[PDB]
Amino acid sequence: GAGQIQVLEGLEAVRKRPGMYIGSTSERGLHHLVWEIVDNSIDEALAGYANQIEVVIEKDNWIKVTDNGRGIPVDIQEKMGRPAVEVILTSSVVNALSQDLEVYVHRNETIYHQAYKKGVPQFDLKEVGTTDKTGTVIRFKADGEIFTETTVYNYETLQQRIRELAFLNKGIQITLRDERDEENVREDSYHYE
Ligand SMILES: CCCc1c(O)ccc2c(-c3cnc(-c4cnc(C(=O)O)c(O)c4)s3)[nH]nc12
Ligand SMILES: [Cl-]
Ligand SMILES: [Mg+2]
Ligand SMILES: [Mg+2]
Ligand SMILES: [Mg+2]
Ligand SMILES: [Mg+2]
Repeated sequence: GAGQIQVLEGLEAVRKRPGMYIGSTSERGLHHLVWEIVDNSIDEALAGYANQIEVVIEKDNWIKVTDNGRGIPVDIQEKMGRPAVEVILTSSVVNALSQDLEVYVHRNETIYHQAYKKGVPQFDLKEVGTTDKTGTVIRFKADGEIFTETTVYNYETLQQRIRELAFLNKGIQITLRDERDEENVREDSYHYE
């Protein structure tokens, strides 16, 4: 009960003063969404559990982030009575500030899925398939109501920072791919020693 009320209030808080959370609602804050997700994958590699991160700019400026870590856990929490992944994603700034967000978890030889709008789950987490891999996929579309200047990402901005992050975090393979124009797909992949 109380825990879920505090999630809703957290969502209202983020969406009311987004600049207080991501710095700005300009092009800078739009790209900050990517960094918030990529940092969580980087943590999972530094913990010893992932070594590959993929960032795709999809049609209509969805972003897809994929890592080969353990998979965000799906076990039910004592505190929230909800799957752990739902708790982690409902308190995410990126989810609060996205019109839509999807997660796919590969864990327990199972694929789990949940979708959200403005941070609100659209349906309970569900098993959708099977897998012999572990990791996590997050796809989101920035909310144009928040990001009033632009919701268009800059490949070069993303490329520069991805290359910095792979240089800093040696051993992680970080790939950027732009699929916005299906006729000309660009990829850069970074992997330092
Ligand atoms: C593309 C997604 C980016 C991305 C996020 O935004 C957010 C969380 C993410 C994580 C994980 C978080 N917690 C994890 C874990 C897994 N297993 C155990 C265990 O004990 O087995 C455990 O304690 C913890 S994985 N990975 N990636 C994430
Ligand atoms: Cl689990
Ligand atoms: Mg963070
Ligand atoms: Mg962390
Ligand atoms: Mg983080
Ligand atoms: Mg490596």
